[PDB]
Amino acid sequence: GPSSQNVTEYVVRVPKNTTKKYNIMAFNAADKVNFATWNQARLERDLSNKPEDQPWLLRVNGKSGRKFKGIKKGGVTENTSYYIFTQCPDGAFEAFPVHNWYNFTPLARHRTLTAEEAEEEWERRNKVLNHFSIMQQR
Amino acid sequence: PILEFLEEWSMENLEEISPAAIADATKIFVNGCWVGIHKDPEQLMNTLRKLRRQMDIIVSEVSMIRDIREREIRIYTDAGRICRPLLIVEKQKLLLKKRHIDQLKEREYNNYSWQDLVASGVVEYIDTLEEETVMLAMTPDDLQEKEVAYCSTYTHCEIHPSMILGVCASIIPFPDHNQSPRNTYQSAMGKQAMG
Amino acid sequence: AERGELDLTGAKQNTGVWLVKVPKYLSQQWAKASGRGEVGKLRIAKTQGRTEVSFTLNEDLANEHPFVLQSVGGQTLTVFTESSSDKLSLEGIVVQRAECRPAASENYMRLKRLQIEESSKPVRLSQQLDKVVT
Amino acid sequence: FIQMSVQRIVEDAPPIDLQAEAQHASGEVEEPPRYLLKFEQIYLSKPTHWERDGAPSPMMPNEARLRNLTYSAPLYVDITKTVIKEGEEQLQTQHQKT
Amino acid sequence: QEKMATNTVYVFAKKDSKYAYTGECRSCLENSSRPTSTIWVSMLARGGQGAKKSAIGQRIVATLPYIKQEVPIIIVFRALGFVSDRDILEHIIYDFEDPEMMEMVKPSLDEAFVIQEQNVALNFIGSRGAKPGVTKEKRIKYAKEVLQKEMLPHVGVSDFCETKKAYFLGYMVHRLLLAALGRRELDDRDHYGNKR
Amino acid sequence: FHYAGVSAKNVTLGVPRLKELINISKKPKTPSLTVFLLGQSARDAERAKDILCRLEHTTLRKVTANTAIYYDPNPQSTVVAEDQEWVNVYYEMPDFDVARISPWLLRVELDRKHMTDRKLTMEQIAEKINAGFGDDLNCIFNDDNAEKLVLRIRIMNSDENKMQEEEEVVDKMDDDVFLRCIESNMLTDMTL
Amino acid sequence: LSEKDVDPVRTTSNDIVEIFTVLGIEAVRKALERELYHVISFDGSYVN
Amino acid sequence: MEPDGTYEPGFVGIRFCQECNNMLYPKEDKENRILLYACRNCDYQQEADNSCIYVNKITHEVDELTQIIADVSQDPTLPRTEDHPCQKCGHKEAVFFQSHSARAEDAMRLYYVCTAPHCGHRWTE
Ligand SMILES: [Zn+2]
Ligand SMILES: [Zn+2]
Repeated sequence: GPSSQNVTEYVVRVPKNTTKKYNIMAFNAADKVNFATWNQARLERDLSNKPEDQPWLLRVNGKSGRKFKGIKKGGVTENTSYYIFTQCPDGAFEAFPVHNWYNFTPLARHRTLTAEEAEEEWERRNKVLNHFSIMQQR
Repeated sequence: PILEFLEEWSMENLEEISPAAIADATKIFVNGCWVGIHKDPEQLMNTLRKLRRQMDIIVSEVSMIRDIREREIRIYTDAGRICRPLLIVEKQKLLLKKRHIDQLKEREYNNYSWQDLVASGVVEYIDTLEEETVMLAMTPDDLQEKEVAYCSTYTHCEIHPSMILGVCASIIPFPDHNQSPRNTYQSAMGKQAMG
Repeated sequence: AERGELDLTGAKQNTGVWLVKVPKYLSQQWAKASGRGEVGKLRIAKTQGRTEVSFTLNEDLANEHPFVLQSVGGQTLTVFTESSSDKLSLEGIVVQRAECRPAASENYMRLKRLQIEESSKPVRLSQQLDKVVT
Repeated sequence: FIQMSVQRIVEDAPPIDLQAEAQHASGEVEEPPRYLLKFEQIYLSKPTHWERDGAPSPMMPNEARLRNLTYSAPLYVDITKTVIKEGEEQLQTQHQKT
Repeated sequence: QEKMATNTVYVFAKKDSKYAYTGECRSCLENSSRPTSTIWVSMLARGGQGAKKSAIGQRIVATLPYIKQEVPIIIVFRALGFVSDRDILEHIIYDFEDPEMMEMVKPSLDEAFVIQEQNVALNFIGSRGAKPGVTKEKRIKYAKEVLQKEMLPHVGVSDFCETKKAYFLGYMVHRLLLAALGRRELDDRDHYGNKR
Repeated sequence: FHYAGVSAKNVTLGVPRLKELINISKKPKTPSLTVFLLGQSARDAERAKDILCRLEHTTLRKVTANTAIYYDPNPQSTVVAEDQEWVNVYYEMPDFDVARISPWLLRVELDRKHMTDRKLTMEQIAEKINAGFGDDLNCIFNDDNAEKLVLRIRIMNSDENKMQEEEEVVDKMDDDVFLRCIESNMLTDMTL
Repeated sequence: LSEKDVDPVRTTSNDIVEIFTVLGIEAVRKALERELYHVISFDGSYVN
Repeated sequence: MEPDGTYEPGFVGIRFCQECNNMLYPKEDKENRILLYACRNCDYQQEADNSCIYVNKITHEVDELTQIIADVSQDPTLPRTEDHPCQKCGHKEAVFFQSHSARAEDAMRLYYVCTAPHCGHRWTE
């Protein structure tokens, strides 16, 4: 079929300005993300530092689904640039600049570790003598 | 500028990757700092060498070394490395030719100089870290003899062997027919000879 | 419905987009083209067992960029948008990565060297100061 | 050292600011005076000596050895003082050569 | 003046001390803030608490600047924010298919378990370093300030290269572990390649 | 340095030895004894080999080719199918407390050349380790004529007193982990 | 010394602290003279 | 059975947790003769495959044709050899070298690397 000698060409647009700023949301492949399970999600600025200078906090399906923290790309594209290329119904491409690149990583759920009451002390005594029972006595 | 060139060429930034999916790549270092990784070190190394000899990267101030058994490439642009000039031999022959020698003799009225000679890319400055990797030949004689000799892989060549000597060991005649501690003793007494 | 909620429509539509790394002079030409509504054209040609992607510059904006594709099996990317209307939305998933490379080799370098001149050149020490009295 | 390092060090990161403790015990209405200083271009004469008269002259490195002077040159810098008060005025900046 | 080179890691033997091996890295923008240099990454030897598992010559620790006592390197990684071992090991092992190295790292992960959260890990570093005070939160802030500024300043001094710094620690552990299997030869103290 | 015989990574020579000697050093750099032999042992190489073997401070770690830890509660269904013949061999070895032995297994593999050089037997080792740790450390071993030399180790208890009286005065230490401590100490201590 | 077939007469040591504990002060006087004699003969020069 | 059977029961460190991605440790089920691996910080548990959880001192992972990456052949300071016939390709030009490891151990045995693109193949002699 034509598919073996197919040539395609599209126009490229780069609008000087857009009402919405454009971001990247990146995940590790190791994190095995599944967007089909994302019935709901929240996206709020983090609260550890207690706005435009803080990491992101992502909460999916609330307290039951997975929770992630977002950190701003520490490196800067001074000799390169990142763009998004999108298809439009007219038959052309639109390219949008990356305003930010955020690195998202899993927080843990009810893993629970006080590590304050006497865990530092128990560590002084720690001979890998126990592990399960101390986590339980909470 | 070295960081700029690498970034535009092909080197992936550390945050663009997941290590367990690309750890096999050659590592890149700039002044002891880990900038990124690369999947084709031989071409890139060849290209960097080609740029430094082309004057696009500051020759005297930039050393570039590949350690192939650890699949990493470190580059240094810091001050305080000791380096010396050496001839570049290619295809098992000198890259410097007699035409350049007659050009050097021409300088009694010509503006052609040592800097022009380096820009011809027939000589390079090689620091001790980089000197660990080269296959340095003692003389053009040996480099010719190679048709019977054991090695035919030279990359650099000594511009002359007596140059391994510092100032005072250089005033002294036939130093190799001297038992070696005698050469140290003269270099001291040489400062004490009044003139 | 709340301000803190993220729109997942794009995600649920399985929208795919491409991610491309590009050299500064091209982004600088697009910054000089502003928003006229064109900067050039992108062309994709596929064969029996090979696919070749490229970009070609506008004649006016000049007055071949090959693309190299990068595996996306190592990281998962999507994109979200922060509107001026304070309404966050997930637009789609990144299904392809690529890097835009120059076709010119050595000549280029001069531009780069010129570019180096543009980035690097405020006056440093540079001119003694003759001799002042006041 | 002269062509890069010295210029780099004074350009680098020591901008300074200062502000008196005004509106003490009372005050109000407007201004706790503040001042900002930053250093820029640097200048270095040829080596110079100054006679007791105060007359500056070209020194010669031999003269420096017989009279026991010190073969050195005077250093000058561009300094700016930059008056952005808490309201009434943001510009009243002055160029000096020191 | 001849000195030993900067911002480069060397793995050397020091059999006379309690350290089986050491990774030394003197860190400095000799053309930046010109502060100091420190970090040591050390493999322990000669010891046994009794019936711990015993074997002390895998108990890798790290000397940090300003800190008064040695702390396990995994704790530093957890203070940088990483919480999962696979991710620390990913930062560490690269090749992922060296089971031998994985068990070699394993007792360090076993020691980590008590401080699995970042804040307490920071407070642990705080108590090990700062003066004793009820200012836990402030102590965490001090600990944060040391790891961001004072550890490996040649890697960066801002939030924006805090992640990058963690990759470099993994390289210091990796290089150290490589000498300890003997897959890599040791760096000579007097090789001009290591001087300035 | 003065090259001589096999030795000579021996006796510090000269001024460093004068300082060592004259200071009455508690820790000489190279302490040695020149031992002389008698009877047939003063003229026969193999006899000298035998006395030397008794003298040579060998530890089990020096002797061991390999170690392994296995999860095998019941031998009579061994996870290592080749071990199955020792179970035939060792069913009468205290047959009651196979109901008592821990399901954690230690296996050691020994080199036949190295074991030969020390002229040591497997029964002496089993008896040495059994005597050192006590009856708790239940050891069995293989036929000397096997092409593979193996030592099979489990850990036993005191039976009557262990019925979870209060909470078992061990603080629930993991038994594998305790088996590593046995392996740590068993190698580093045992002066066979 | 206590082991079987090891000659309990001629068996000796280059160590001195141990010679004292086992054999007693006169044996140290002899062994210490011998060890000093031994370093001097090696270096080839003779001392009276 | 035979003593020819290789010794690789599966050393295995990682197959860590599937939920929180931390390390798994063995632990007993006295009821079903099954090993389990559990994360210490969560309730997740799963049975193990092999009963092996630790080995030490193969004493001879001679490491003769492993880790030695093929790109070593580009090194100009290593001795090229006219000694012919890579054992895979019909071309000479093997680069060779001793040990290259601090367990040097005491080896004097040569390792040969073919250097033409058709192999990358390595072999001891
Ligand atoms: Zn878990
Ligand atoms: Zn071949």
